[PDB]
Amino acid sequence: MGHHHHHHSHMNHQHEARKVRAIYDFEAAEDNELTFKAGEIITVLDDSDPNWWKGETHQGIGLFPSNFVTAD
Repeated sequence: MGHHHHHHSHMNHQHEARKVRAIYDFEAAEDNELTFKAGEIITVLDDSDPNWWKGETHQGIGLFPSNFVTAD
């Protein structure tokens, strides 16, 4: 037995999507990476670790581990 399972428990918390502003520019090198320039407002939907953040831009949705950004 054993194939694939993905089931989250009902984690009733204040799931707040937070925003971060870019100070430096970088286009997505990988498909998992995020494409955006300097000054942009990236909505980070899930930051589990300060090493890998998942955010949203109108250029694409992905990760920006370089952390060349600020929080506002």
